[PDB]
Amino acid sequence: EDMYRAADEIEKE
Amino acid sequence: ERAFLVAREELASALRRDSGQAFSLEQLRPLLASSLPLAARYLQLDAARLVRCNAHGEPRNYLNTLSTALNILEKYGRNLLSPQRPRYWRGVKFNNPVFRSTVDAVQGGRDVLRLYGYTEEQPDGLSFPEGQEEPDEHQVATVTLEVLLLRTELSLLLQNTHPRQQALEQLLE
Ligand SMILES: [Cl-]
Repeated sequence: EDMYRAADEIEKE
Repeated sequence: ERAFLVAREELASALRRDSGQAFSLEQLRPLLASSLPLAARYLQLDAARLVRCNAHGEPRNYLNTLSTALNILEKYGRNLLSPQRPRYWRGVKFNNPVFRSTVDAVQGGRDVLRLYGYTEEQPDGLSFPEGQEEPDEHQVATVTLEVLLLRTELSLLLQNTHPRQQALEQLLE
């Protein structure tokens, strides 16, 4: 999983 | 038996050579079986503060909390060393699910990221300075080595199989 972006920015995708 | 600094240079160079390399206890042993105090064996990673400033509850609990954070911090280091770095590698958000649940649970966790090169601080996270094209490979490899070494020591301490178990337990509050 992504370890860099914020949770919301990951939730946008 | 290899000297401390002999083994250290060897391991750090190997990790820089291959970012996905696994290290055995036999290779790591000269680094952790040394009679030198904890504060002297670690030259980049602030292992002393990590152990001391996270002593909450019983060692069975907080050593595992620290180990969990160190496992992720190691991944952060290997990512920077990999021949193909992952996307968004230049910055780590505080609200990142992985970081928030593992690394940010320990005091000093963010300082490790700073050692990797994430030195610029914004209220939403840490990131490399603008204008710095690449990570300091020698520095990242050294810090990554110390992170996995510390996690190894905590594992041995939890198993009561550390060669310097008796001495290191005195650091446990
Ligand atoms: Cl390893």
